[PDB]
Amino acid sequence: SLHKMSMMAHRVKVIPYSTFRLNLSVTSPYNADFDGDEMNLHVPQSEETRAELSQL
Amino acid sequence: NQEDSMIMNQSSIDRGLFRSLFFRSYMDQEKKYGMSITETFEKPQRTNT
Amino acid sequence: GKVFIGRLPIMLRSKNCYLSEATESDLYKLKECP
Amino acid sequence: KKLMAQIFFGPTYYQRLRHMVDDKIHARARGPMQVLTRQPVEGRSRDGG
Amino acid sequence: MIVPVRCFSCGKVVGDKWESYLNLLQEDELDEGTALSRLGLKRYCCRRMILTHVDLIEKFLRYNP
Amino acid sequence: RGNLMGKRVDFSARTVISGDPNLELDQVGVPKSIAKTLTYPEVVTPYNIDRLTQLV
Amino acid sequence: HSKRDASTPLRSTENGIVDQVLVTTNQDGLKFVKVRVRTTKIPQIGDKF
Amino acid sequence: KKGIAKEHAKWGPAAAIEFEYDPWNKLKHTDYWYEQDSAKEWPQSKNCEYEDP
Amino acid sequence: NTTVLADEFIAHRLGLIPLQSMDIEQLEYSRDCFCEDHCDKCSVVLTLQAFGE
Amino acid sequence: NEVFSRPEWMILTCLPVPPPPVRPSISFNESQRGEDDLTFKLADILKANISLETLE
Amino acid sequence: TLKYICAECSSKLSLSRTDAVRCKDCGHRILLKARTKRLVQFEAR
Amino acid sequence: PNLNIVLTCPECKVYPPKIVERFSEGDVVCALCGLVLSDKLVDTRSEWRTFNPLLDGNNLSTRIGKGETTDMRFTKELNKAQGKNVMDKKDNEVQAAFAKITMLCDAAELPKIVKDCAKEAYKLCHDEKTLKGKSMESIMAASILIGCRRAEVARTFKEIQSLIHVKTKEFGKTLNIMKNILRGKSQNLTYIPRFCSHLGLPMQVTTSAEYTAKKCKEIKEIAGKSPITIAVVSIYLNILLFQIPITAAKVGQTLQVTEGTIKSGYKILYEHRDKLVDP
Ligand SMILES: [Mg+2]
Ligand SMILES: [Zn+2]
Ligand SMILES: [Zn+2]
Ligand SMILES: [Zn+2]
Repeated sequence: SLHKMSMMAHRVKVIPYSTFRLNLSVTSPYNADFDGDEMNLHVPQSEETRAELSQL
Repeated sequence: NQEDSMIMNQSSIDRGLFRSLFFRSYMDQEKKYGMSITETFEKPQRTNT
Repeated sequence: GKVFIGRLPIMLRSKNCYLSEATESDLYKLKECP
Repeated sequence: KKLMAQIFFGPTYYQRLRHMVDDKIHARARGPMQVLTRQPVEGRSRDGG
Repeated sequence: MIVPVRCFSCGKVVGDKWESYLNLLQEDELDEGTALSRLGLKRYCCRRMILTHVDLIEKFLRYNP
Repeated sequence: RGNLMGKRVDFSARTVISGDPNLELDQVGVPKSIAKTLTYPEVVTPYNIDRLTQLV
Repeated sequence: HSKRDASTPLRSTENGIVDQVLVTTNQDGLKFVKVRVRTTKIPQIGDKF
Repeated sequence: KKGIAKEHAKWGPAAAIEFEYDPWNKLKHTDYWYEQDSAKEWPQSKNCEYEDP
Repeated sequence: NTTVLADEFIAHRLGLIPLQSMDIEQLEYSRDCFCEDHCDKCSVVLTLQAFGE
Repeated sequence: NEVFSRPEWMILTCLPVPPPPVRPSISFNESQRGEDDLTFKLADILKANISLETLE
Repeated sequence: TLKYICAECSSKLSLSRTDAVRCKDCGHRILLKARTKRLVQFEAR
Repeated sequence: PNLNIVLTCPECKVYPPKIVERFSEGDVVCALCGLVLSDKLVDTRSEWRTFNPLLDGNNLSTRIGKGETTDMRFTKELNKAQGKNVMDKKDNEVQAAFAKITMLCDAAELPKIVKDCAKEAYKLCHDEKTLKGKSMESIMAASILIGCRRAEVARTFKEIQSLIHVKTKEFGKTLNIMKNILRGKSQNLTYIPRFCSHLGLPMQVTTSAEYTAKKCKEIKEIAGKSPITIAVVSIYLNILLFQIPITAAKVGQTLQVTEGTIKSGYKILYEHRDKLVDP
């Protein structure tokens, strides 16, 4: 995570089995591939940090 | 199967392809201290413990 | 006359190991993968 | 329907590596905290953060 | 470590063939590419299974219980 | 460096990622098993009270 | 007035059958035990080949 | 018990099901990769004989 | 089971053993019988004894 | 700065002893209630002080 | 008491608490634990 | 002051309460209403995961030496400033006891548990009018025998006497008080096998003696004045039941026993040969 596009805010969609799935285009900013890379998720705990995510 | 994913075949998984066994082994041991306090292998109850 | 001085950890299958000369059918007896 | 391209196709030795996903999925909301510093502990095994 | 029942890709039952195959190989001195075709394993998906199986269970059975 | 400038946090998850050509650019697929764990404290208002009653 | 328990639980995410349990004494004649647990891992979505 | 393959490959009564149509490529449903000549490099199907060239 | 195979290993091979199921409509999906999980109206029971002699 | 730093304060005369939380003990298995280093060095200071008090 | 089995002598043992961890017929010091009797259920999936 | 904390659901209050610790959430909850009583639980294994007060008490210690970045005009004075307070502490006689007995039990080829009981058995008595010196051996000679037997390994007095020459008398008086020291603070079977191995015999000859010696003990035959001897005769009883050359003369020096006690002890055996028939 060495630039601001390595942390973007997404919208949850709850799915079965245990991987995070993301669209393919978003993959080049994160600089990820699917050979076992893991990515972290942070949930905002307030009504206002939510809007910080969705809007910035 | 992009970016190094792959599609595997669900039927072949059902028939055994790449199944494996896993064996995790736990050790435990009871210690003596001064022949005064000495751990013990027993099944406890919520009444004495 | 001869004196104990301590113990030498042994490498497996070395000249001084019980297995060094054991035979296959014997390795199974000892439960060692040939 | 026939695919319009033709597929390269035949067997190939594949090995199953050690990194199963179930040993890696990890979540936490409000678990325990370290003692000295009182932040969440580390490590999936102990419900870290 | 023993004789898969059905071929992975294919489903064809193959686990009733190991002894017949070993014996074909051993008493009649066929080669595998012919032993196999005689058991009816025509698709190379099924040929893979028998041709390439490794009968480790024999080595396990040596350990006296 | 290790405790003030950055630290470990609650309300997070980490797992392996996969691709999905069927999620929008901004969605992320979250395993149901994880969504059951992470959590978001919502405030009971007139506009959701029954719906929140259902969840409870 | 008696005892605080020190049992060893299975991992928070594992399961499967106890495979074998053996009981011996360490060098110092202290009883100790080794439990082995067996699981079957079937290939899954995030697994590495 | 009674079940179907769609639920586990064990309840499946069929092994490989062959399937093929139009063995000459008359419908042009596939385009053949080749280096010099397609007709040489792609072997005729068995069925290629039940339809006239 | 004191063989050299694990149970779920053996149990998995038993699942793939193809059983005669010509007259299978005369059975019922085990979630349609009202038995305490299985009865002759919805399932067949086999058994296997083997001993190395 | 004569309110916040006299030079004569670079020479320690009293010593401030941090409370336990700065140096907590690891109460482990009812007798391995191990002690933090800062407790030790403090003991070792306090001894080496206690001695020298006599030796005069 | 509960059944046990020597590791090598392979004889059912049935010792109790505060008995020696030791095999009859060979003072072998390793015992297995004489698998359970209740049935156990697997799926052939 | 009483400085004490107790938890109880102030909205059930019914009990000394029914609460559970949900560790993985860092909570304690009233098992009835599920009100969470207190949170931010602090870990309990990670603490010592990153890592002797029964002996070293409260006067602590720390090994002080020389680092990479120090010349010998500072290093050796750390060896010359550490030496000023070794007599306010009797602890030299505390640690040098342990170090000595550690040097002993370890050189004696003993289980590291006995080492502790002797590291205890010193520390518990550690000064008494009964002790009042008494050569400072006999304790480290008995606190070991204590620490040995108290750790369920019994060794003969001669055996320790081999380790430490205690005049065999300073031992005895020191033992009696010592045992009673703990009684106020509050088993010859062990000899059969250690002997067989000393003769390098298979298990059955040793296996049998446990029956024979117990059976020879169980009915009659007080027999022996320090039953050490009448242990060995069971081997001699049973070795002759087998046919393995351990001729009496070889027995003696190997186990450092009188030969006379053997044959006369074997008198009560060449006549009692009736009831030891297991097979
Ligand atoms: Mg990668
Ligand atoms: Zn096939
Ligand atoms: Zn039924
Ligand atoms: Zn309550």
